[PDB]
Amino acid sequence: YRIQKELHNFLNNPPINCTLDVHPNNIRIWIVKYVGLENTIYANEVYKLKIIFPDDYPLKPPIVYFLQKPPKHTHVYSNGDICLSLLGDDYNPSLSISGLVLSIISMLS
Repeated sequence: YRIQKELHNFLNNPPINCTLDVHPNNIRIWIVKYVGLENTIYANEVYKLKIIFPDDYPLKPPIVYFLQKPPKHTHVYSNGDICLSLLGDDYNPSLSISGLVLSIISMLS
């Protein structure tokens, strides 16, 4: 139910330079494509973010990581995992997925 609300929000208000795909056989998995913003070190490079909604979503945060190859960044591990407080300790269950992705893009930029 909350996933459908987020889907509307994301499609209607997608983060800058992002487009959405969803898994055809799993309503709980999204793949976000980000094209690196001009005037940042990732300009024109394509990165893909996998988003998994756990069974306890939204009280439990979505799991979010970059597909291979991930952007080279201090807060992105070789396996694409992301070190970001909003996804962990500072998670608020009212966070929109669109805003989560925009915060990642901000972190990268």
